[PDB]
Amino acid sequence: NSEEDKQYLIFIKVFQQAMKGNFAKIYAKTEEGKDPPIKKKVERLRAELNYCYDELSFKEYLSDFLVRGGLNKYFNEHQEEIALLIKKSPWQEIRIWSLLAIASYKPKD
Amino acid sequence: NSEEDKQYLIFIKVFQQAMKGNFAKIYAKTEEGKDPPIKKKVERLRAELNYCYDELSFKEYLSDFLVRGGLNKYFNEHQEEIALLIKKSPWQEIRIWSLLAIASYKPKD
Amino acid sequence: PNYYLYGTVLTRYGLASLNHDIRRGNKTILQKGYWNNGKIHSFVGSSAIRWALRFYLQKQGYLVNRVWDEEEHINRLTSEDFDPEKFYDDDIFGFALLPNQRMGALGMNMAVSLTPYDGAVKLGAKSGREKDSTSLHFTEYHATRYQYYFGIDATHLKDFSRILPMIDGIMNLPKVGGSSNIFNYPFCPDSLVFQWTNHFASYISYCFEYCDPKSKEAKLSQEFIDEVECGQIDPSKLWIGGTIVKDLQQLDNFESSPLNKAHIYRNRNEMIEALKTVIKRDLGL
Amino acid sequence: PNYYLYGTVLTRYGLASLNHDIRRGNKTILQKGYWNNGKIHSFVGSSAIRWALRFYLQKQGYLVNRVWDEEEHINRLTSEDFDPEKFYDDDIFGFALLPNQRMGALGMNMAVSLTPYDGAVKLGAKSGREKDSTSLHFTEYHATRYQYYFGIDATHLKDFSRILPMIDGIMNLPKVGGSSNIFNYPFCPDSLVFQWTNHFASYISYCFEYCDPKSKEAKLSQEFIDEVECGQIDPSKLWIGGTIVKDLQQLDNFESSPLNKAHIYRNRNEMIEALKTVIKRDLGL
Amino acid sequence: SEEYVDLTFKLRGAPIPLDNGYLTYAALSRICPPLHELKSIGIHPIAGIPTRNNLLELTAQSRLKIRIYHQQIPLIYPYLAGQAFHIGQNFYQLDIPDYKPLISSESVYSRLVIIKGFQDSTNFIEAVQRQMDNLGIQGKIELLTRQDGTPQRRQLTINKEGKQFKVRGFGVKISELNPEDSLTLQEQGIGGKRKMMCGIFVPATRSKEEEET
Amino acid sequence: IQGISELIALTPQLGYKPIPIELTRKLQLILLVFEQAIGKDVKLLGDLGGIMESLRIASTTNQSQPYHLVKLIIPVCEKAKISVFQLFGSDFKELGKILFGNFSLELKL
Repeated sequence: NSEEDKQYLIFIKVFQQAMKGNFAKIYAKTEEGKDPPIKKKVERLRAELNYCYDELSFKEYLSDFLVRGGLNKYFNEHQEEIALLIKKSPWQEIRIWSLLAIASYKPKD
Repeated sequence: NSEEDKQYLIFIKVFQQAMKGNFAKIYAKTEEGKDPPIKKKVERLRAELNYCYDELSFKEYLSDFLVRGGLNKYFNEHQEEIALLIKKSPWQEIRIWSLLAIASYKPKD
Repeated sequence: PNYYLYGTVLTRYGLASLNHDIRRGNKTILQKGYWNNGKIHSFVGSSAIRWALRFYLQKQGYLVNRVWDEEEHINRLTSEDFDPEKFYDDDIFGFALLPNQRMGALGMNMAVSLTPYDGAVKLGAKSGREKDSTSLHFTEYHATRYQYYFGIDATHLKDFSRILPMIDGIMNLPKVGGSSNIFNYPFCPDSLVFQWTNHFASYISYCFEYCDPKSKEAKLSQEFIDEVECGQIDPSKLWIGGTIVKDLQQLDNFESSPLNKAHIYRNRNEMIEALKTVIKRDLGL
Repeated sequence: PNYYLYGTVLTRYGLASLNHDIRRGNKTILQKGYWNNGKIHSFVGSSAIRWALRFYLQKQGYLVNRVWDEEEHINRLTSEDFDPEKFYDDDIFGFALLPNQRMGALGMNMAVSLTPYDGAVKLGAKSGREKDSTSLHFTEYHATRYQYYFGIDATHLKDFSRILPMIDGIMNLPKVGGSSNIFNYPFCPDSLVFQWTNHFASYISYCFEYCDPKSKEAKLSQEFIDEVECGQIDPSKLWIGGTIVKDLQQLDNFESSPLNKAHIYRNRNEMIEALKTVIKRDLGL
Repeated sequence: SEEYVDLTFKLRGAPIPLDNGYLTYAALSRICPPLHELKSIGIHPIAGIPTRNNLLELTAQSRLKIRIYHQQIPLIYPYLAGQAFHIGQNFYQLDIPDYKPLISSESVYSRLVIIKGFQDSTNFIEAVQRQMDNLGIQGKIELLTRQDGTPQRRQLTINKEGKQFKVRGFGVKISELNPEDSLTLQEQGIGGKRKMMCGIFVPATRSKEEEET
Repeated sequence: IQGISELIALTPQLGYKPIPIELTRKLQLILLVFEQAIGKDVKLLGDLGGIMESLRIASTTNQSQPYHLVKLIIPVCEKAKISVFQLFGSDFKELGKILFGNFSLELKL
């Protein structure tokens, strides 16, 4: 119902899977008994997400973060819908959705 | 609908097909049980996309990437639209579309 | 009487990477933003220039509350409680505790890059082989001459004599915070437009202009010259010194122009000495 | 006394393929950017010159943390902890572990080609295992003289005597880059402009300039000559020498000009000896 | 200095006569047409360990070195990069070329110089002095001597058509040049037969190498 | 017909037996000029992709292998706007200069 909301939910899932990929990357990078920075990484992500000055800024960051996430199936299923959602829509609402995803990935683990 | 978004989607498909060709090339290059470098190749592609200083830089890069991709059927059917879209539009927007495309290739295989 | 010294100052041409924003993934992004005519110009933080002036005051003797260690890279306070009466640093720049909180005698504007900023990102490698996460790094640089605007409330100074060391530091400005190891950018002025007057109305803002994009001409804005000619900005209160003096003197009918009645010196030190003499006269030093 | 040694040194004319960039598809493009008059000029990274100086220091004794293997192309740390008190390299160029994070005495700027980079691509065929195949690729080369700017915070050195080897290394700079320096391009300077002063303000950043690519005379910029003549750049603090002195001495009014009283020598080694005597006098060596 | 380049090729193959000037020149012209018309080009002698029968055995340091202006390399690089040629019935192969600079040295040397109509040592010294002045060069002229001290002559056998002509020359050592004039000498040379593998000048250590044996 | 006529008329004027790798490296130089032109202008890829692939294949196969005259060389010099006479007769300097001028490149060999 209200396919725009469906696209919004699948975008939330896409961002969650991308952050999962980046978490796997940082967990692979850390070595020895050092505590893998996850809280630090999450706070850094939130701080960089808040820091943005329209259009090019934070959209370049969104795309770069999604690429850093790597293989993401939810984005694989739906190409045109998410591509149009990212190209369209005011960037602030995309920021809202991404921050909600930040808080909604924790269900996964 | 919304013909400019049609051009954006066919650009996404063209980039995906070109990177499919590049992936096929590098798979052909490697031999024996070593894992072919693809996640590393994706990281290199992202880093080279990020590195650019407007106009000529990243435009020679996109043209060279499309060339090294091989023969692009979508580009073949859509020469004029793709060329006009590339010549116009801010290069940062094209980089954002290319990064999306990057994150978008996976459903191909 | 209240006295104010306003000045637009232009640095020397060179390659600079002074200020960096966020370090996206590998580039140290030069602090850039939109400016006149709607093209991206690089910027140099006024806080960096204030730090440079404070470091100058530290180096040439003087008393400063904040001491730059230069070895621990840490800032130390001589006294936890600030005192503008004694220390030059607290009197000139102010202080916030979160007492007195002062106001700060020196007020400065952010430094804009005369030349528009297009590209020019630097490569970086580290020896060969055994490459780790720190092996590859890019760095942005701009070939331009930065220009910033400052104004000081001399009456606000706790000690009126402290104005002279500030001007001396503005002349011999130390390194401005940036990648000086690979981009050594001298921030010493090469052209000055100073105004020593008793009014709050401060024009003489960013006036130095670039004749040709991607070049190092640095002629003077037509609006500023028109303002000087029209009657405002009294030439007797105008203090011009630097490389722009030659260009001004090669202008046609310069003698008839009111600009010729302004205090112009091709040498910077001569104009600085004359300005300091006038200031000492007007402050009873 | 806070003493500083700034200088712009100029190299000899020749072919340069030194600091190639990302090599877009087939051409090892030469690192180029925008410079005076908005014409493309080729650059050499300052980090390459710093590495060359470090290699020179490691060659002739001068205990250094980073040893260049010259065979396996791997830098090895003599000691894990950086100790600028004992090592020349840590004292001079600084370090960053990410301890002490030394600021580093020497500051450098990238070398800018005297003449604009116009054309001059070269044919380079790389080999191939495909049944002895040779695929042709391109390589940019430039015929010019590179000038660069550097500054030495002599007071910042942990050992004040370490300045003396640095000038020698600048005079006897080894091959820059190494393998990718296709044509062996020397970086030993052929004309020097040294200012040994005691204040932070520093002109003469890029005094050398000729333009006119048809020749390679490497004249001096009119701006530097004017700045010397005006009264700034105290002649007693100015050290000039090289082939440029031969051109300068032929100039008319040279005896009457304030450029004459500046320390000037046709031979570069005479400069080096006299200046080193001055430094050892001023630093109590 | 760097305004002229010495093109070096790692040369391998059969052993070669020690008077192989015209042989290698003709082979190179056979595999490189533009070499036959260039002007400011010259070829360095091919190093190695000689044999008892006046032949040279090529070693790892044996290499074909060509002196050329940097504005004419693209006319020669295509026909020699990786290319192979035949001298008579012998096969010779060249690798990917490398570039070497023209460095100045206090003293210079030439293995073989020939000027037309000069066979005696004294008039040869006079003619080398005349060409020496024509180039605006300053130095002193000496002739490399055999173990006997007799000035050493070297002979070039040009096997043009059925016949073959004899041209005899001397080894010339010139010292006290000053580096600028030294570079001018190495780039110009004396003798003219630089395509004929004679007139290239080299730092003075190779003079000692040739004087020992 | 004009290309074949030039090919016949040019052979007696060469004065030597042609060297195979001379022709191979002239073809490679034309390929590099094509690649630089594509880097400058993306649209030219649509006009030159097939010939680019053919030239790349001809430069990857054994150089001693002959090239199909009418299938490969004549169309290649046609798209390069170069006569067969110019291709087989001029030296590398003249050929490179004329190619750069033809595609308005700034290179100088």
